[PDB]
Order: sequence, then structure tokens, then C-alpha cells
Amino acid sequence: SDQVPVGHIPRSMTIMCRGEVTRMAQPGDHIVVSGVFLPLMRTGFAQMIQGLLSETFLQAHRIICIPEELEELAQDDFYERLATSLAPEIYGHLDVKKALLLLLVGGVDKRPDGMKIRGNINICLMGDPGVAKSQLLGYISRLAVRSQYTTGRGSSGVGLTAAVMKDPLTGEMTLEGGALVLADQGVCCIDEFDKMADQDRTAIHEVMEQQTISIAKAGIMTTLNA
Amino acid sequence: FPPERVELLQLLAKKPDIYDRLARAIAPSIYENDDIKKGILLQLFGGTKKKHATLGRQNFRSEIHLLLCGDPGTSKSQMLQYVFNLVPRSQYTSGRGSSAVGLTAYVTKDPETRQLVLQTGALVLADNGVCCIDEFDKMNDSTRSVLHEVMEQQTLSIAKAGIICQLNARTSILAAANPAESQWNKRKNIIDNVQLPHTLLSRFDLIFLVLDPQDEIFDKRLASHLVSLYYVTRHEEEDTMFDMSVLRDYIAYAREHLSPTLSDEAQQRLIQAYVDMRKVGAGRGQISAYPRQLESLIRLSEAHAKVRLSNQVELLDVEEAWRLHREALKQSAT
Amino acid sequence: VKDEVGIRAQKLFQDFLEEFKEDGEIKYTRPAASLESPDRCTLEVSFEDVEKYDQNLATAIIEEYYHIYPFLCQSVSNYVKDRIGLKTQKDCYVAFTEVPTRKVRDLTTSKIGTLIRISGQVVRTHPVHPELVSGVFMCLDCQTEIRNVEQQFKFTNPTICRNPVCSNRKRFMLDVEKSLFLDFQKIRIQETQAELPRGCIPRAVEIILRSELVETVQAGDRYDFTGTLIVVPDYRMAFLACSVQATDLPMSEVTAEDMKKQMTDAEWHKIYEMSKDRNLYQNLISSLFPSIYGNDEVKRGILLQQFGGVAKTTTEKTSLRGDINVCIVGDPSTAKSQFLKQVSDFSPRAIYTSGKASSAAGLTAAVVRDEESFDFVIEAGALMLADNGICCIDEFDKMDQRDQVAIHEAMEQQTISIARAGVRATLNARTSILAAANPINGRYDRSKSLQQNIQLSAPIMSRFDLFFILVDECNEVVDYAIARKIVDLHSNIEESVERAYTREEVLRYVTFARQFKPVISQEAGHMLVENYGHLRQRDTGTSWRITVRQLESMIRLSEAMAKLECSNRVLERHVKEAFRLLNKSIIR
DNA sequence: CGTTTTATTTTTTTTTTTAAA
Ligand SMILES: Nc1ncnc2c1ncn2[C@@H]1O[C@H](COP(=O)(O)OP(=O)(O)OP(=O)(O)O)[C@@H](O)[C@H]1O
Ligand SMILES: Nc1ncnc2c1ncn2[C@@H]1O[C@H](COP(=O)(O)OP(=O)(O)OP(=O)(O)O)[C@@H](O)[C@H]1O
Ligand SMILES: Nc1ncnc2c1ncn2[C@@H]1O[C@H](COP(=O)(O)OP(=O)(O)OP(=O)(O)O)[C@@H](O)[C@H]1O
Repeated sequence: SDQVPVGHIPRSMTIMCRGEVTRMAQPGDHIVVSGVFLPLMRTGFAQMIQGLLSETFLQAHRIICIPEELEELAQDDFYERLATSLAPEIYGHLDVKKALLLLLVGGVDKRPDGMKIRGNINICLMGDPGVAKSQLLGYISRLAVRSQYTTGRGSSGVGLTAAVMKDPLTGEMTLEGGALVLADQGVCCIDEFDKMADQDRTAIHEVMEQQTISIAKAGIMTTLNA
Repeated sequence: FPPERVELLQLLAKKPDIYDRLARAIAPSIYENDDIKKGILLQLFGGTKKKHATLGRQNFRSEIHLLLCGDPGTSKSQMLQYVFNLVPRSQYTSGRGSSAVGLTAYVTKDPETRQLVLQTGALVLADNGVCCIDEFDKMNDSTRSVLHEVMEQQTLSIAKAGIICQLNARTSILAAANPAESQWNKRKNIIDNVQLPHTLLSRFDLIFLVLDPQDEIFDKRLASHLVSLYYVTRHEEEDTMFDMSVLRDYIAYAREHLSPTLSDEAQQRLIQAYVDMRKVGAGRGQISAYPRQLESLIRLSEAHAKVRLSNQVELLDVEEAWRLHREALKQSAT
Repeated sequence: VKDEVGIRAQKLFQDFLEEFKEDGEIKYTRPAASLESPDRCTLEVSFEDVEKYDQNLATAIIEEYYHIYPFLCQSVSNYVKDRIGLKTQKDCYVAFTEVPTRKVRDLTTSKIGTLIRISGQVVRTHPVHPELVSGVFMCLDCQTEIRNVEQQFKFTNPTICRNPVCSNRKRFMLDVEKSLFLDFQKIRIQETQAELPRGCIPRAVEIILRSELVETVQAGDRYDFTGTLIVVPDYRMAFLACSVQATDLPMSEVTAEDMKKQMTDAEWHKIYEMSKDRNLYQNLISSLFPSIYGNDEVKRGILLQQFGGVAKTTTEKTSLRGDINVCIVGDPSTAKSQFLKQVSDFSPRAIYTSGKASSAAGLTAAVVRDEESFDFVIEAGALMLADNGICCIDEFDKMDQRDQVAIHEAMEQQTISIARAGVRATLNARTSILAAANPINGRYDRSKSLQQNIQLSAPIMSRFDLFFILVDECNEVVDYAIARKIVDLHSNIEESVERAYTREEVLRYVTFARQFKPVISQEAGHMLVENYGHLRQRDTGTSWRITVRQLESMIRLSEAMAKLECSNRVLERHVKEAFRLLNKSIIR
């Protein structure tokens, strides 16, 4: 989606990796593959084929996706310099950044009474100055591995979470969870949550109590581990 | 079932500490308004029916349901999660995440020839189990008004163009009701607060309050206790003995071969005190009782008789109602 | 042959049915005598017979049923030939009964060939769709006569040869016309309501039946089926049966006396004490809901709803009708649904069901788009199963703005056509209805019009002729009758009011009144003009929308109350009491 | 030692969803 010219629409290919290399990538990993282009002798009917149809496909080798540091980590012993080299693009307003870098930090959790405790920090933000919330959002979403982004109306309540679909040509439909569903071990960053919708606060509020996305929609009380 | 350990079965019934002792067990770490663990008193030594073997009429089921009202992020999920993490019939729910009509088994497209079947409903598979519901004044009018009957009727008339019947299912209910507002607005008796009338807001026996003590006093306690739940690195086996399983079996015996009756003793109280129950009805912006909660009282009668050893009715039990009720029912000052 | 065991069970079969069976005489020849018209072939025999004389050799019979049933069908024919002027044209139909024995859960592979008894409901059904089951043909060559059994699902037109070695794929087309074939139907049926489990649903199962059993089934009944489970030679499962056991001969409070028919209402001798002594009405106010208390007007009024209406002898230009539109409201926590639920026990087609759930397609069927059977079967439904019945419903409140499309039809049109991708016909509403709305905060605050106290749709309150509300008050001595009645509500000894009129004698006497058809040249019937006039003197004050659609009530309520006397020839007094509570209807 | 193989499209009713002064 960074190459596709002004007058173009992205398209997909198929991946068939067999044998050992299975289970070697998740959805939405930006990955680079070295393999072969190979056509596909789709034999069967003698008139729907028989064109020399050649519906090609790909063969696999690898899924590369664009302590070792310990001696150099010995070279440096400092706490504050992260703010000094994280997001240089604005001078000052360190306090917001250090507040973020805490969420980058983590490390608070316990399972007493059998029950868990939310060990994730969730900041709220009001303001319209020129802040470049868009700046820090892009910065974090790039450096924070396993990142996400949504906007003020791009994802209604079903999209950011799981949802449902309709088609009388492929079978039944599933949940196909959204960015908020997918962003575990990380952050999904909404921009202008104030302006999305009032009832939209509901399902997100459900995930306030973490890892609980209840759905009595596909005949379940499913969880999804938000 | 085990005949071996009969000793302690009788031992725990005749011990008046039932009020709190097992209730003290349930929240393992939390005192969180432990008049709510006495509200957990409501709940187990299992729940007898006045089924109607004599006349056969009317199907008077002894159902139980209460809610845990909101306006503060209190443990109105955590208990419900403690339960669902313990009871197998385990589900968690809330408004705006799912449909009101999840009793459907949808035929979006099927592996059939459009022999449209609605195989099994979801929210009703809790056969005497529980579905936890949260954030209750969240949904539209159709949602949460549609259920105005199943609560004490357990029927679901499937009167659609498809296949038809009158089915059965009955279970337990609890949620985290919320008014239109975050905080209960002061100066203002409770019937004004939730947007339900003095028939539907004043419906149950009691739908129980959850406030903050307006001072630091209560605040630091469970902090001081359970700040160090990370840092305690141990658990104290006190005289409130953490019953590993010695609790979990007696309740299973609690329903088997003695059978609570109701004779002539413990019923004249609110036979007579229905005077006191209803004559507070002369008033608007105040509230009295209505004649489904007296049913909830005769249902309250069932539990305490066998345990404490008179399966015929004793009279004190109704006090538990007043111990419960007027805690927010004669709190009707104006 | 092994199955000669069952042929000897078939010897056994003959041995008692031709011999002395019961009553000093035959049981199974009047069937035989009757079958001769089309060669009807349908005959019922008791299964207790295989206990009376076979001496519990049912287990020599009851296993090999589809195995040896054919042979039992052979026995039927061998019976008939022994005395009837006969040629072997006689076919098969055997429809066993008398099996003290009664389910879906008690089913396996293992259950083939038995005669268990099961009951279900009527839904989701299919029509006559015959089968030219037998027939003749041969191979390419010559042998053109085959009276064989081509009926097993593995049947095929081309055969190999008869006299000489012929082809093996060739076929003739042959005598499908001077021969004997069958006819049958097919449905879906769901688990009974006498049996009802937790969790599970009355799942659906599917079955066929014979000519004399065919099209003799109606809405929700309790019959005794036959347990001949059979395979699909696709597999998947099916089942089959051959015997059913779903008011000239009298109802309860009798023994045989004479009437217009055999014992249709014969027991006047005992009815009539409870027919005329007009305080019997108080039994019908008191001895019918002794476990219940409310207003005493409903408990003196519903009965004529249950009982037939007008059914007069007049025009073709327009219909006249008997029953009435009806309602009941109040607010809950007043015991306003006990009664409806009880009717399902009290009265026939007292289909207590919710209205909250139903669709506008609740009533008829909606669609089919594949060859289910014929690609257009949209004549299934929910209402017209009222076989001389009523459909009272709960939760008429949040209901949609389409149901009225049927209720508009209620007391004038009563006809049933659909604007779908199928066809249009019509049907006869046999039915009245009940109303089940409710108010917002309940109390119908007496400062605004009762129409406006709910303010629902336009014509609804034109058609519904009586509403009969019970509204709440706070005078607790009212309330202290109740619990002091429920003093005997659990205390199991005579825990209600002493009765004076059993349910079954009530239910029987309902009929005696419905075959009298009064005749009204009543001069007081001519002075209804004065009744209605002084009524409208009361209507003049308190100034609802009133007309002759309410006069219809003025007519029917009193005339059908003269029916309720089990009487022709209307009596004026019925009008005045009818006047009385109805003089409340404007003041209501 | 010879003589033959193989395709379907639009509308319903439910449960989803979505619109204007
Ligand atoms: N002190 C600063 N440091 C870095 N960038 C700045 C600074 N001041 C202004 N800018 C630039 O000005 C631009 C302001 O537009 P910007 O993207 O900030 O909108 P925004 O402030 O995010 O809008 P809103 O806050 O209403 O969502 C930013 O992209 C940012 O790069
Ligand atoms: N005395 C107490 N002991 C233990 N936990 C408490 C106490 N008081 C409050 N809490 C905590 O407060 C939290 C309240 O939020 P929870 O997620 O249940 O909110 P909620 O009940 O859904 O809120 P609302 O009903 O207002 O939407 C609980 O997780 C609980 O751990
Ligand atoms: N006159 C009476 N006779 C018998 N029972 C009464 C009478 N008055 C009050 N009651 C009792 O009061 C209770 C009222 O609550 P109830 O279960 O009737 O709600 P409901 O009327 O079914 O609500 P809805 O009709 O809206 O569904 C009844 O169970 C009933 O037994």
C-alpha cells in the first residue's frame, strides 16, 4: 500500500507453504518471501479449463519479516535518555512522553483469588493545539511493535471488535475481529474518541475490564481475550 | 455420596455462624461491604420450592433473582467473574456488544436445503446456571423489555412462521444496573433516580445499593490489606478457616432427605404486617410494596428451616427480610 | 425359512381372530364386512389379543414387525378368502392397537420392528402425492406380464429376462393400468407437550400414512402411533406407523340416557337441576375459580365467550356473526395472567401463548423457493388451527404496526390471503381473541381520556366492544382476604373454597346450550329501543365514541345468555342485567 | 479388439443494518 500508483487498487496472491515452514507468519505481518512463481495445472472439466488457464501460485522457503546487546547495554546505564532519543521531533512536553514510556515500560500484574488484574495503562487525551498527536501516534505505531491505528469514524463498534458478514456464496460468517480485537500485547490508538459516538463508548468500555469481549451474536458468550 | 463424615454436617448447621462464616469464605480477600456477604447469605443452602403436588394448579415456581446496581466501578463483575470462574455454567454479558435476540440459532446460511432450523438458543443454555450481565441500562427499549415475563415464568413462546412450541428454562440473574447518571443525585429519593416507574423501579424485594463511605475511613483498609497481595507472598489460615473443600460438599447434601414445610407460625407476621408493607403506599415519590415480592418472601422462607434444624417454619426468618428490605425501603424519608 | 416362525405367528394370528374373540362373538368381521367398497384393506386389531390367546408371544411378534408384517398382510388376505366371495385382489393395511405401552430419547438402531405408542402435534405438513408403486415390464424381447413386487425402493424399469437370456439394460413400457397401487402423504411432527424435557426442544421427526388414516388430522391432538421405525435407503433415519387413537356418545357427568342424538346431551335429568336454578350462575361465579380472587364481573362474564354466539339463519348478501372482540388490562402484580394460563387447562383451543414473540408471519406461512415438495407450499400457519376454537394471547403491547392487518379482518372479513410470491385464497376465522397490552407506569390516571391513558391506534377501540379492566387501589383490608385464603393455598387440606360444580359437568353442559337457537320476536326486544335510549341518556353525560357495533353487544350478550339458559325464545330479563354492567361501560 | 466422457439463476424473511429536517 505504499507503492500502488494514483490509479491502482491493491490485489493479493496465494501462499502455499508445506512441510516444516508451517505456522511461520501471522496475519498483518509485513513480510518478505523468497520462493518460486509456479503455474497451477487446474485439471478437471474439459471446457472450463482447456483454455490453458494458468491460475498461478507460489512455493515457499521462508518467512522473513522486516542478550546480544548486553555488552553495550553495559555501556549505558541511564533512565531519562529514552525521552531524549524517543521522538526527537518536538522540543519539550517531555511529561506526556514519559507518561507514554511508562506504558511502554509495563510490569505490574498479579493473579490473586484466581482472578487476574489489568496490568495495562490507558491514557486519555483532550486538546487541539498543533500537538501532533498524529506525530506521536505514527511514531509509537512504528516503533511499538504490534501496533494499530483507528480514527474517529473509520471503525464503528463492530469493526474494531469482531463483527459479522453476509454472503450466499462462501458459506456461513464468523467474527473476523478488528483492530481492537487484534492489538493484544500492545496498543490500539483511537484518535478523537470524543467524536465517534456516545454509544460507541459501550463496547470499548467492555474492554476496560481487560481480555473480555462478550458476544451473544454467533450463538456464544465468547471472550476473544481483549 | 459419602456417609463417612456425617459429624460436621450437623456441626455446621447448629453453629449460628452460618450468617457470616461461609460468607467470609466466598470473597477470599475482600470485605467489600460485608453486609453483602450477608447478602451472600441469600443464596445457597439450596433453595426449596413450594411445588404444588396437592392441587396441581398454577405452577408456582420458587425463582430467585437480584441485581447489584451501579454508579461506582465496584465489584459488579469481579463477583460475577468469581462465580463464573467457579460455577461451570459460565457466561458474561452486557449491553451493546450483543443482541437481545440471541435465542435464535441463526440460519444466515446453513448446511441444509433451507429447512430453516433454529437449533439451540444461547443465553438460555444456562440451565439453572448463570449468565452474568453488566451495564444494564445500556440497551434500547426492545432489549431488556422483551424479558418482562421470563424472570418469573420461564416460558419462551416460539410463535413465528417456523416451527412452534412453548419451551421451558429457568435460572438465576444478576447484573450491574445503572441510572442515566454516574452518581446518584442527592436530595432526591431513589424512585426519581433510575428512569423506571414506582412499579418497575420499586419492583423487587430490594435491588441493593452500592455507595462510597464519604470519608477516608473505609478507604485505606483494603488498600492496606491487599496493597501487598503481590507483596504478601503468603496466605493466613485463620479461625475463619479457608475451607479447601470441606465446605463444597455439605451444600451438596443440603437438599436431599429433609424438606422444608410451612405450618402456621412464621407466616402471620407479614400476613399482619402487610399493613406495614403497603400502607406506606399512600404517597408519590415514596414507595410501598406490590404483590409479587410477598411471593419473594415466601420463597425466602424455605432456606433457613432445615439448617438450624427445624424443617417446619421458624419465625425469625422474616426478620432477615426486614434486615434486608428496610435497609433501603424505609429509607424513604422525604 | 426362518420367518416361518412369524408365519406360525401368523398362524397364531389367524387362530384367535377367526375363532371366538370377545363378547361371545367376533371382533374383526365388521371391519372385514365394511372393507368391500374400494377393497378398503384397513383393519384394526388389538395387541392385547397377542396377550389374551397368544399368551404373551408378542415377543414372538413385536420384533420382526417390518420383517413379517408383509406376512401378517398375507394373513389378512387369507382370512378374507376363507368366507368372502374373493379373488386375490385383496391388498394390505393392518393397524394394530390395544398396547398398554408408551420416548424419543428411547430410540436407537435397536428399535427397529416394534409397535411402541407416541403422540405429537400438527405442523409443517405435506399433501397427497401418490405413488404408482406396482407395475409391469420386461427386457428387450417378449415376456410382457409381471405381477411382481416392484415396490421396494430398489426398483428399476429395465430387467434382465424371464423365459430366455435377453438384454440387461433394455426395457419395455407396460401395464401400469389394470393392477393395484397405493397412496400416501408426508409431514413433520414435533415432540408432545405431555412430555417436555429441560434444555432440549420438541425436535422434529417425519412420517407417512395410509389412505384411511390420511387427511383425518387437525391442530394439536393426543393420538397413539405405532412404533415401526424404518431406515432410509438413501443413510438417515425415519419412522412409520399404522394406527391412531386421537359428541354423540356422552361426555363426563352421565350415564346413558336419550336425546336428539344417542347421548349428545342426554343427561338432562342431572343437568336440569343445574340448568334452570338461576343461582347456579353463582356456581359459575364461585365454583370455577375457587383458588383465585379478583373482581367478580369477569368471573360472571367470560362464560359466553367460551360458549357459542349467534349463528342465525339470514342473508347471503352479508354474514351475521356470533363471537366478540375482547380485552383485559390493569397493571401487573394484580394476578392478571393466571386466568389465561388456566384456560389452556379449562377449555379447548385455549392456546395460551405469548404475543411478544410472534411476527406478522406468525399467522400463516411465508415462503418456499426450492422443490421442498412442489416449490410453493405457503399454506402453513398459526391461527386457523382453531378448530372451533379461540386464540387468546399475552403481550399485545410492544407489538408491531402490522398485526392489525389481521385484526382488521376480525369480525367482518375473517379471510386469509397473502401478498407474497405465491397465491391468494381465503379461509374462515372461527376465532375470537384477547387483548394483552399494559400501561407505562400502570395507573390510568383519572384526569385524561381512557383512550389517551394508553393512546393506541385508530380503529382498535371501535372493534373491541368490552374491555373489562381491573385497576389498582390501596385499601389493605381488600388485601387481607387474599393471604387469609392462601392460609389454605399450601396447607394441603381443602385449601380453597368448597366447590359446587365440577369441571367436567361444567364442560359437558357447555354443549347442551349450543343446539337450541332461540327465536326473538321479543316485545322487550322491541323495547330495547327504550333500553338503548336511556343508555344514551347516560352516554349524554361524561362527554367515548359509540355506535351500533356496540349494539351488536347489546344483542348478542342477552340473546346468547338466553342460550346460556339452554333455551330458545329469548327472555327480556337477560337484557337488564346485560344493561347493568354495560351501563358501566360508558362510565368505565 | 472397439467407440464414448462434462455447466442453474433470482427472490424471500431474518437478523443486519442504516436515513432526514
Ligand atoms: N513543538 C512541536 N514539535 C513537533 N512538531 C510540531 C511542534 N509544533 C508544531 N508541530 C507540527 O505542527 C503540526 C500540527 O498539526 P497536528 O498534526 O499537530 O494536528 P494535531 O495537533 O494532532 O490536531 P488535533 O490535536 O486537533 O488532533 C504537527 O504535525 C507537528 O508536526
Ligand atoms: N471494597 C472493595 N474491594 C475490592 N475491590 C473493590 C472495592 N471497591 C471497588 N473495588 C474495585 O472496583 C472495581 C469496579 O469496577 P468494575 O469493572 O466491576 O466496574 P462496574 O461495576 O462494571 O462499574 P459500573 O457498574 O459503574 O459500570 C472492581 O474491579 C473492584 O476490583
Ligand atoms: N384476587 C386474587 N386472586 C388470586 N391471586 C391474586 C389476587 N390478587 C393478587 N394475587 C396475586 O398477586 C400476584 C401478581 O403477580 P403476577 O404473577 O400475577 O404478575 P402477572 O399478573 O402475571 O403480570 P402480567 O399479567 O403483566 O404478566 C399473582 O401471582 C397473584 O397470585
